[PDB]
Amino acid sequence: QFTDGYEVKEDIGVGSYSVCKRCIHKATNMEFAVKIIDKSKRDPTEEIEILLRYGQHPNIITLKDVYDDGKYVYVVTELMKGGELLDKILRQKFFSEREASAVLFTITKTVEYLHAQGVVHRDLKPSNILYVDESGNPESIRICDFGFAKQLRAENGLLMTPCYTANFVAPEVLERQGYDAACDIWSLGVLLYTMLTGYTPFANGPDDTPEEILARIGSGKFSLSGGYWNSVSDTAKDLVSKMLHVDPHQRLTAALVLRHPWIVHWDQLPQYQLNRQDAPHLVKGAMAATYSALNRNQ
Ligand code: NA
Repeated sequence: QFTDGYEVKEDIGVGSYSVCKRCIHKATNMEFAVKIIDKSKRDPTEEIEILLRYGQHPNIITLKDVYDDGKYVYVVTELMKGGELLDKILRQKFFSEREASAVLFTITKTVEYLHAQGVVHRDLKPSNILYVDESGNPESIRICDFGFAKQLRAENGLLMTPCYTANFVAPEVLERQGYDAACDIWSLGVLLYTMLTGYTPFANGPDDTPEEILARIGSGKFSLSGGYWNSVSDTAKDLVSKMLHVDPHQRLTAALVLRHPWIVHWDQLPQYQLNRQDAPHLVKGAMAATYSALNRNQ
């Protein structure tokens, strides 16, 4: 009985595992998104649990309804109408470090909360951070698509947070949770770098080979000086270097990013425009190439 309350409209996004469509609440004429998941192909219980427990967060996509007809699950959420966050920011010619810091603060505050509750996102690419409307304010930011996110839990299925470790979680579930959390922050590093300069740290466009992108990621070195960098803060370059650190053990935590002086002293940052490349569509293909390179063993 999804269709008794909602009218289905057009596809927002399709793949081999789930389909996303716009829908209308028949009673109110309010627009929503529905993610329809094939239960035979994939088990959405973890995703739905995560959105129920944590989607009241102001910057996590909010769940509005769930239906299951045995075969499909239908996950109804608020419809993002402001587009992808990085794409809109790359198309604003007068964007400033002060605005970029407010944006990273709002997103990293949300990830700090999720990590502190034992959730890792595991797919935190720019294309999953959207604006819900066009107000342009950090309040309208939403982290989306929790379809690869995992709740930390014990061998006997008990939910755990990383503060209470007095119940047996296997060390290989624990170690992989520390890797997965550090990859959440590395992705916010890839987001910051691109917002500050208008290009991606490890890929120049969609036709970069996966091997040369992974070779750059393994080098643990990237430019933080040059045309688009020369006028940017040292404190911003520091943050970026420490978010993109090649060893996850030395990479910053969300907690440590929020204590960084580039986030803490936002009022000491430039309000004038950054100096950036203007190629948002090329960055979309470079971003897709990068995550394609990393996820090839998925
Ligand atoms: Na929310």
